[PDB]
Amino acid sequence: TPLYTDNTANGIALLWAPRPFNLRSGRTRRALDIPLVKNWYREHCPAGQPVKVRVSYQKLLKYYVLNALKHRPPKAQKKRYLFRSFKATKFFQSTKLDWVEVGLQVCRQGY
Amino acid sequence: KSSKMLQHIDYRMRCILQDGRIFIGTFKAFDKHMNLILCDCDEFRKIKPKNSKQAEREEKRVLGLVLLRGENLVSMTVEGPPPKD
Amino acid sequence: KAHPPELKKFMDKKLSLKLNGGRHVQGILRGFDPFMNLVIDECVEMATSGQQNNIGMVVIRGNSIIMLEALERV
Amino acid sequence: IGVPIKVLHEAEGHIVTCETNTGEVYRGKLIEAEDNMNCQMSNITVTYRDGRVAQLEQVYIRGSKIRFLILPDMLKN
Amino acid sequence: TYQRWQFTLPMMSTLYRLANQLLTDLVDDNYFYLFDLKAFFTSKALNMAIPGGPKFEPLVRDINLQDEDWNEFNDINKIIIRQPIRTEYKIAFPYLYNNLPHHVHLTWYHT
Amino acid sequence: MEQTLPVTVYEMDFLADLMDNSELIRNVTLCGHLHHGKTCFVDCLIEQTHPEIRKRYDQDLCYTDILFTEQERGVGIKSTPVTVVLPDTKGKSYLFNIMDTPGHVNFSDEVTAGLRISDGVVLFIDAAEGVMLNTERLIKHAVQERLAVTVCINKIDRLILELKLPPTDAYYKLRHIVDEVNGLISMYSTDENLILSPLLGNVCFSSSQYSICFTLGSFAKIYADTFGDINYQEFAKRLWGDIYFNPKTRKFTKKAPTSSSQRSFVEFILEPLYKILAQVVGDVDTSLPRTLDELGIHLTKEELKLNIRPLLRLVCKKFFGEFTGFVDMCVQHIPSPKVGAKPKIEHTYTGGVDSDLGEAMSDCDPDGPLMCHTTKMYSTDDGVQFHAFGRVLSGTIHAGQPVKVLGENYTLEDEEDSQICTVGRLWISVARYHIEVNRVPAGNWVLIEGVDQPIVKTATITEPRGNEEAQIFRPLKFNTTSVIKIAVEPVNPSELPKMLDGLRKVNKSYPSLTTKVEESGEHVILGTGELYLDCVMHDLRKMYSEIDIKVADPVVTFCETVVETSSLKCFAETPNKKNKITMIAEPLEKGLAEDIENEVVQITWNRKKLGEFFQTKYDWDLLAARSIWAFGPDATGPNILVDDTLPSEVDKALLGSVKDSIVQGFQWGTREGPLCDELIRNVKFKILDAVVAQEPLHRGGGQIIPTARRVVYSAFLMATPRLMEPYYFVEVQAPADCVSAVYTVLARRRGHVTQDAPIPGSPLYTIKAFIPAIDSFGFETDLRTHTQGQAFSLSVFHHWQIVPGDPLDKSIVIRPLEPQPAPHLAREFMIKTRRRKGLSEDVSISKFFDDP
RNA sequence: CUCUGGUUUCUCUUCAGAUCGCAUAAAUCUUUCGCCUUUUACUAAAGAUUUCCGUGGAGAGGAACAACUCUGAGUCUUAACCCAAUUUUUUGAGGCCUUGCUUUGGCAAGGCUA
Ligand SMILES: Nc1nc2c(ncn2[C@@H]2O[C@H](COP(=O)(O)OP(=O)(O)OP(=O)(O)O)[C@@H](O)[C@H]2O)c(=O)[nH]1
Ligand SMILES: [Mg+2]
Repeated sequence: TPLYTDNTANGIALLWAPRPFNLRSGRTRRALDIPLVKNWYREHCPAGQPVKVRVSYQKLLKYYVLNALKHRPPKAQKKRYLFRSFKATKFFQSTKLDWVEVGLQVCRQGY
Repeated sequence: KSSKMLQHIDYRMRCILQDGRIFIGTFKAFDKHMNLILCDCDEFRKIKPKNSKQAEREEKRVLGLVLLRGENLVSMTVEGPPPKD
Repeated sequence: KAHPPELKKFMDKKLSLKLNGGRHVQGILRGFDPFMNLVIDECVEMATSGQQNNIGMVVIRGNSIIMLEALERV
Repeated sequence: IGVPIKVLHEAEGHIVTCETNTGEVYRGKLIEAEDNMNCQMSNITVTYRDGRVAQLEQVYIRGSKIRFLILPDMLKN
Repeated sequence: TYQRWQFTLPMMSTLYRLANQLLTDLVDDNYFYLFDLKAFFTSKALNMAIPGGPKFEPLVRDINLQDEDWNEFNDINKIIIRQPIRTEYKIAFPYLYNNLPHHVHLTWYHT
Repeated sequence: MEQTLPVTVYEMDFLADLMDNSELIRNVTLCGHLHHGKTCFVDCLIEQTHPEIRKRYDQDLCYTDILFTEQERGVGIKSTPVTVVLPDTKGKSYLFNIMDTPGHVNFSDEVTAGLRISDGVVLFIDAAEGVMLNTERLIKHAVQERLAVTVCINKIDRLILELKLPPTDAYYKLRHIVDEVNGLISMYSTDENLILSPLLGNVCFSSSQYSICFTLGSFAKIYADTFGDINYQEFAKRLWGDIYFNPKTRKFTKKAPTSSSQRSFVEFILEPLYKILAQVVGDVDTSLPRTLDELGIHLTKEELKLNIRPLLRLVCKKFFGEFTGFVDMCVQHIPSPKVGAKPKIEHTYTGGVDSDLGEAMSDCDPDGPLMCHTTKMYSTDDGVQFHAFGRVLSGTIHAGQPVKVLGENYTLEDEEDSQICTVGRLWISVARYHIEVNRVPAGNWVLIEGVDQPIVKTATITEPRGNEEAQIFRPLKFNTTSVIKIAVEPVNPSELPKMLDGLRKVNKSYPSLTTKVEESGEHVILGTGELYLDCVMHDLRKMYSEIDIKVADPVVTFCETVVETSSLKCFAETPNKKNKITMIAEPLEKGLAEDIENEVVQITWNRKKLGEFFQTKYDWDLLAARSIWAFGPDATGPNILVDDTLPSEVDKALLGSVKDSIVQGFQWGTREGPLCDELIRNVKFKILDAVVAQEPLHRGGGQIIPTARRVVYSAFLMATPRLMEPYYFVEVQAPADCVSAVYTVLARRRGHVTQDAPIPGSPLYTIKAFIPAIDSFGFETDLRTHTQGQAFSLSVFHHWQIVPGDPLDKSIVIRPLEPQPAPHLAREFMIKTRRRKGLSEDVSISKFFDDP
């Protein structure tokens, strides 16, 4: 067996890549549930930055801490689904539309 | 099957040596050579009793935990069932 | 396997050797092989009469070795 | 390697009794037990076929010329 | 349903390389010494602000150090001053520098 | 017994049966540097012996570091004993009493306590960091404590997954670590019989995270199992150390063939390990199944779906199996302890080996006198009752059997520090569960209930109505000195008794803690460092006493000395107006204090050898060399008392009549000190004259001792006095870049960088420096925060140095809340510590004279 | 050599204090604040409850194709060629006589042999 192959350094780097890049399997999340800059403002502020951005960093951290501290575990629901109930009703039907078309539809309906 | 020894394992067993001694103990282990492991083992010389009205037991010796080398083993029969312990 | 007997401890020591046939000799261990064949130097036959006779350096085949006993401290 | 052999090696450092093919009975501390049943022992009491006893500091008996060994009951568990 | 996934190591390496720009390339949490949620919890509970950290309202009603009346204990004629005991020291060792450490969180030591 | 215990490979009955046979008992202490793998190694041994307890996949189970503070902080805080039955590579089981010790440098008292009752030391060395501060200190301590030592190089997977070094350079790194260890051992030990080398079996290679542990013997045994014809012992003898393999001849040589063949170690041990790790980590989905098939390792589909790290741990566990190399190491190279008993009694027991009890104990048989020795005190989770943990050197402890407990101050003449007690229950302490037993024979470790009351730190437990010539084992000698000092008071004065109980309990729990009450009614605690004192305060405030406690700001304890001979020879007389003493004071020579402290000289010596040393080494006249009386506050103190009294002026018999009283006065004076009531260091007090009264009721007792102290004080004050500051030795492990930042932070605090070097084989640097203890407060957090956590430091007490200023200067003016410049730090430190102690405002060189 | 267990998807019922969620909203009440001039709207910390945006587990029902890889189980259990002078399927330890002991039978010692 050869000592090292084409994809050995890559695996070794993945061993220390940050989450989720250290995994090789798992579940699927929501685009809302995936924040991209949370790790950006969790870090120290870059040196030589203006006071307004510094305070932005500080307040972002403040609200992150507040959410983390006030978190409480969810409660035991019974798993009732609003849109499943609507579909079960007879006043609604399903179709596949372009998102922009649905957006114009919703704008008109709201008006 | 290989079972012919493994069947009698844990049982009380009457083993006959090449000099003609009788070793009775709990058969707990064996091997390729038939080296045997005998727990709570006693040795008899004069007889194997079948209810000898005079007495059943003469020259009995308590040995205890015995390892017998297979070289010197001749044969084995079932003497009694396994003690539960 | 093809193991050595663990006898380095007994090398160049005076020993008492019990052999088959009720035979007994005494001498200094000079070497051995995996069969437990021995080289014994300054060997002496301990005749059943009680008399002892010097036979010099000898080979004892491990086959016929019953028991050995050190006459020294190892 | 045999199951009984492993149990023998387990008795190294314990007081054991050994009978030879010639019926001499050696009791003392088992120092070393080899795979082939070669046995190094110390501070022995030997009981010959005539009944007489003797005392030896150091012995080594060839495996082939052993009839059997008695080990402690400390091992049975 | 698009609920679970299991990728292969070359895929994972390529995705990591592409995402590189969004990741800080940190292989340890030594960076966040006194800058993680636990240190922030301690600072909040003690109503102190890490220089770069957030700043909350006092969890308890702060002890005014103009309130204690100069006992034998807190006499200032006995105190040898070498370096001003900064807030970082009190967060680092909450039980050696604080009186009344309540709802304080111990912080992971070096890794 | 019959208590409930977790499922185990072995059986408690067999454990008890082994306990009787002292030739199969191995008392070992696991020690090393911080975070070097000791706790995870113990965890993995526990997993091997307890198939039910299992380490979590992404979280590491410890099974030591049980305390809440330990779990939260991540650093072990207390030593933990574990008694197990581990098999040998040959298949023979032994009983292992393994005391896992903390790695942090502040908690070295736990390590010393474990050493006192251990017979062997296993030193864990990280494969990437190498030899560090605590490793050096612990090697020194173990060789000085006369223990056999073996080494385990842990975290060898860092060389493959972090530095990704080539096999040959990884081998070079390991060889360099071994050479460093051997150098240190030779430096600290005269005897060369203790040479560490894997060929001999004194060194093992381990990776505790991925469950790997082996010696040359064990990895040759694996080859023997795969191919049956090898003698793994000879194979192991040939593997390591510049022995190249010739495959054409199938023979090994000291000469390299082809000029490109790697050593047999690299060819056979290292390279396949590299291959296994690389294949698991990089090609898990392409050829890993084939490689495991080649290795004979078959793993279930549920298993092979794991992430990389759990998969690595599982595969390596399956390949290697048990930690038999460790057992081989310890069984071969650590006494029985039937063999190791005699050095233990020679070193520890105060009555000496030659004593009849010395022989009775060096025999180490269960059927003899009882001579238990308790070094640790473990508190029940409720924190109410303590249990004494100690070793049984002779006899047998029986539950319910009355015993006699002797404290550290007991002597065969002063028979009042003893007390009869009754032992309730006995335990065989596994880390997270205690086996209750009925008895414990000699040569084992035991937890004893009901004997905690008459002891504080260390005790010896004997039997009443016997052993009338029984003496106490020497109290623990600690690797360092507790210097940092804090003051403690309750918030509500109504709850003082609770705080007092807490103080007593923490004093019992922490071996090196010193709690005392000053003259001003201030309760003071002495500790080694800030983390140490933080843990102490947490335990006091939460575990033992449940009240609110205020803590004063940290401060260090200073010492007092002189820099030149007394201006005039001072004197005093007894309240009786007889018994006149006359003394002088001078400074000692360089290094003499170090000799006395390190026991290079002992007063117990015969005056012949004592004068021989004094005359040959430090250029003294034998007249003075044979005129020594005392060695400072203790038998080993840094101040000397000579009596220059010529025979023509004082009757030597009369002087010897009050020798003991004058010695007591001298020792008390040195212990207290006039400047600030703190130890006096590095001073030679010379009795120039002693007029001794005639009658014993006119001399001795309450006449000479006060006069002796007053003369000592006057002579010291006449000699130019100075304060001495404790100094900490700091070692920082930083990146190649942050060295300048370390320089800056240290320079901000009166620091002085002694050295800065690279760590061979690693991209990091070690910066060694000296800091003042009083400025050291907050230094480590300053460094870590300023450098963004990339630099880490550990500090330890090194030596005493003179504070820059002149203390007894009344010209200077001090403001209450300003950091003073250097030229009067002495005056500030003296006045403020005087205030703390509650003494007068200032001390005058005439205060203790008889004239004013 | 054979028998279970499949996968995807739709819906219903019920438990979940597990980072049920590697993210994060709103409302009400209480206490303590900003104040305060009344309602909305609020200010900022704590405690409690609720609703919404989302889950996992188990059971039930439906409908689409794969049906022995895997999980196990029923099955743990082998033959072509060559071999034994320390531990059993080749082992030359073979005999006799005398003496002593023993109620005899029987046991111990020496010698003779080829
Ligand atoms: N890479 C690698 N890391 C390890 C290995 N073993 C332990 N560690 C890590 O080293 C760190 C030190 O943890 P422990 O070994 O449990 O701590 P310790 O050895 O008891 O040292 P103390 O905390 O001072 O008692 C842990 O966070 C582990 O994750 C190893 O074999 N390889
Ligand atoms: Mg630890």
